[PDB]
Amino acid sequence: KPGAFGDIQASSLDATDIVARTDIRLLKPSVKNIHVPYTQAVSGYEMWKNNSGRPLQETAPFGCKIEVEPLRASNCAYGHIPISIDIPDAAFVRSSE
Amino acid sequence: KPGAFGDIQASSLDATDIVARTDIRLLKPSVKNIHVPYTQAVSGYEMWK
Amino acid sequence: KFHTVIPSPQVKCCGSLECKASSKADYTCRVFGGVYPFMWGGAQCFCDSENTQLSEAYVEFAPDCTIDHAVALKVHTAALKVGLRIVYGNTTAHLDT
Amino acid sequence: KFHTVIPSPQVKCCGSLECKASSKADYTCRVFGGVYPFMWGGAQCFCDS
Amino acid sequence: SITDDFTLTSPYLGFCPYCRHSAPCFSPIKIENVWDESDDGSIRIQVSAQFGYNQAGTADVTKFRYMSYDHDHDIKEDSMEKIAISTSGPCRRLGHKGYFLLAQCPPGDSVTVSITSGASENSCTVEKKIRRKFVGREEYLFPPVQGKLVKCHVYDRLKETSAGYITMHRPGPHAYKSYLKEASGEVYIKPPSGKNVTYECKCGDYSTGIVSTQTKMNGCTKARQCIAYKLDQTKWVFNSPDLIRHTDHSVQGKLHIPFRLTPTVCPVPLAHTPTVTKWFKGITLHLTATRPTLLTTRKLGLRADAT
Amino acid sequence: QCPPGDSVTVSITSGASENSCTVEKKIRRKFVGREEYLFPPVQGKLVKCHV
Amino acid sequence: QCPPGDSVTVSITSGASENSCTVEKKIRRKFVGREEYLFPPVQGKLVKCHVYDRLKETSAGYITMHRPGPHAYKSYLKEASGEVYIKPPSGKNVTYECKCGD
Amino acid sequence: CEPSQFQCTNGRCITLLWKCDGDEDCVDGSDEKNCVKKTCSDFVCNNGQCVPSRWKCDGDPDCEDGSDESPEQCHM
Ligand SMILES: *[C@@H]1O[C@H](CO)[C@@H](O)[C@H](O)[C@H]1NC(C)=O
Ligand SMILES: *[C@@H]1O[C@H](CO)[C@@H](O)[C@H](O)[C@H]1NC(C)=O
Ligand SMILES: *[C@@H]1O[C@H](CO)[C@@H](O)[C@H](O)[C@H]1NC(C)=O
Ligand SMILES: *[C@@H]1O[C@H](CO)[C@@H](O)[C@H](O)[C@H]1NC(C)=O
Ligand SMILES: [Ca+2]
Ligand SMILES: [Ca+2]
Repeated sequence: KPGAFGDIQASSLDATDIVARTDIRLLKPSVKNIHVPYTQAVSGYEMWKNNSGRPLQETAPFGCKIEVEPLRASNCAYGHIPISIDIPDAAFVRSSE
Repeated sequence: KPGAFGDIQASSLDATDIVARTDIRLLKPSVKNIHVPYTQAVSGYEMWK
Repeated sequence: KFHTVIPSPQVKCCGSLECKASSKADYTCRVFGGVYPFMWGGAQCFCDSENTQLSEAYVEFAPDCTIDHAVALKVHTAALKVGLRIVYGNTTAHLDT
Repeated sequence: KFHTVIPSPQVKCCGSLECKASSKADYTCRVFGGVYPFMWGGAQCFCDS
Repeated sequence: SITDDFTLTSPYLGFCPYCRHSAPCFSPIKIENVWDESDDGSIRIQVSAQFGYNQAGTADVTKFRYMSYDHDHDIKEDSMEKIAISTSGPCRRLGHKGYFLLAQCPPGDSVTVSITSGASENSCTVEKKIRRKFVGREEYLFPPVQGKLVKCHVYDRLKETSAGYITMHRPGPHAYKSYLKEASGEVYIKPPSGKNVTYECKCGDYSTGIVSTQTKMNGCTKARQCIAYKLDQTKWVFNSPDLIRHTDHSVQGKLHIPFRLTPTVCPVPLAHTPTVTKWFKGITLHLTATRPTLLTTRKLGLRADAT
Repeated sequence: QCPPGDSVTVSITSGASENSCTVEKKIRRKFVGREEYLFPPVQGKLVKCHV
Repeated sequence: QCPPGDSVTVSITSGASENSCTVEKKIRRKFVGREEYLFPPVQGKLVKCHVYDRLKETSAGYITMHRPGPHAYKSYLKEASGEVYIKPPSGKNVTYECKCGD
Repeated sequence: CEPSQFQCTNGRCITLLWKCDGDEDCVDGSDEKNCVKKTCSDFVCNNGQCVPSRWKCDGDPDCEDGSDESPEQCHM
């Protein structure tokens, strides 16, 4: 959708299969010089950057530190973990000692 | 109090008994060059003005 | 952000220059029939009135999108991993589970 | 307004440089033990850390 | 599949809307694009003139080549010190290479490149919103001596790096008017001193040819009715919208876009530590700040009231 | 032809005189028609204006 | 005498130095009285205001001047294959301090 | 340590701005190791070594090749 986030899309940055639906209109030239008069919608990436709000690094509940590239939320607590431990028998001592 | 009017006080302008509680924090120098990293509250005279 | 590159326009004077489709992102191609283009050097070719100009406009990635780019992701159910410091007796165990 | 003058820093290398109290207006003194200053001319003293 | 020989590559004349005389003209220097996505404020400007290369194409630093205004057109050669860059005040120049330059600029509303104190004396200005951008969560006019040293991306001042490529095509006809002469009721064409020209001409019928002297053509009167342009111009020219495309628009070459946006480490200010005071169910932060500084609070529970 | 500003100065650079004169005049960026522009475009509508 | 701006720069231009120094300082346009003006009028009320005296003979305080400390140039040292040497420039005397072993 | 830091052989992590900055910050000089060739206000020895300009014709051998006291460059 032109003027919104996702004007231009591709599977990767080096991909040759790139799609875009900006509102390009080619106007009729009316000057002496050779000229390509075109009008276009504003980039929706820039518009989303202007109106991004706040990231999840400042909004995520329970104090979840959001970290990026192996994307995860670190060091936050919202519940309880059942842990079953198999203590080795060498750790225990008899009641006599 | 720091930041408010009356940060620095003296009996006269030429007096040597000058008392102030401007909130100075001296940070640790973490750069190559010789430096005194300091941070401070604003002048209460300017804030009052 | 996109580059919206405008190719060098093609003129055919006393001729017709209809254009085929292309796989470029947002390929806008339009044909104009009454052009008399100029450069530094005067008129561009011979034919007075019945001319044609091929205005072309497609969209490519900006040069600085290697860094300044956004990745859109669909996430799903999220697995959780805990590092545990558990001590028992005089023995200390660090383990990621 | 206060002037908040910072004096020239004193460095002592392979030594300790604790500081005494002063009667100056809002005298803040702090000791740093891991420095290695650099003027125009390279390192300013011999002791490594 | 990218070459940087630049012998096979030439500058060109461009059309930018605001010349030195405040009207759109043709100029040897013409800004096609301005890239301003560097955290240190350095911008990259694409100009129709080539920088760092002499007339022959050999890489000669502090010397730039450009198309001339004369109708027997050639590629003239001039000093780099005459190139001035300004947004609102003068811009410090940091790098130059063919078609591209990197300069540090103050904030402003338009970017212009000029050839000052020369025989050309031309300027070209484009509308580009340059704003004083900053790194981190605290504004600063200049980076501090000591700060946090966070990651930020800046344009590399070395011209060896690349940030993509521009496609380069063979140039089309130019059709100079001075290669025509309309005397009495007949039309003549006069090529320059030695150079061959190609005419295509529709006095009554479309007839084309290659000549090197003053020749009659049919019996048509007006000089409007046909042209003459020099051939053997196999120097690759950028696909700017101010040039007529050749019959073959295959990409003849690719050339690097220099000054790659690389990640470095740059310092950002550390603000004054707020003097917090505490009551039964809350805290007041005093928050002394000179420049604007971002304060972000959130609760560590289910409902994170992020402010 | 001048950029927008809040004063107008005429000066004699160098020479024996070497004097300047500045007056207060609110010079604002004017635009013809009903859409804002810093510079006139290459191709527009070509409307009437007085210069 | 300076126009309003965000920073102050002192520079040496067109010389062997060719060096500038800029410090962030918010210079406002200061006006006296109850009207704002870019320039003082030819005629007004002629009220009292405090200006910097142009003559350098006047004084508005004092700065303290101390003896300079060591500066420790690294060009006084030469690093050989396995040892070091200390050489002064011309015939001047240099104080060296080394605590590599003692 | 961090990707924004350079680790030397002494286990001390310095900032990346201190890498190839012309001054030795690590005890083994690993921050000045490799890097690129530095243009040399300074005298250039025949093997590529750079020495201060006051070291030229000082009467003492400073280059590895001894180019500072050579009669071809230093004229009596
Ligand atoms: C950017 O966002 C602000 C809101 O803080 C808005 O006022 C402004 O118009 C936006 N700018 C653009 C260019 O959209
Ligand atoms: C742990 O050490 C303490 C003293 O070091 C000792 O008294 C105790 O018996 C030890 N416990 C075990 C389980 O070995
Ligand atoms: C082009 O000019 C050259 C001059 O070197 C001449 O020899 C040649 O015949 C010309 N070409 C044609 C097709 O006439
Ligand atoms: C200082 O230098 C002079 C001149 O080279 C020399 O005679 C003298 O011994 C040196 N030392 C002192 C302590 O003056
Ligand atoms: Ca270093
Ligand atoms: Ca020597």
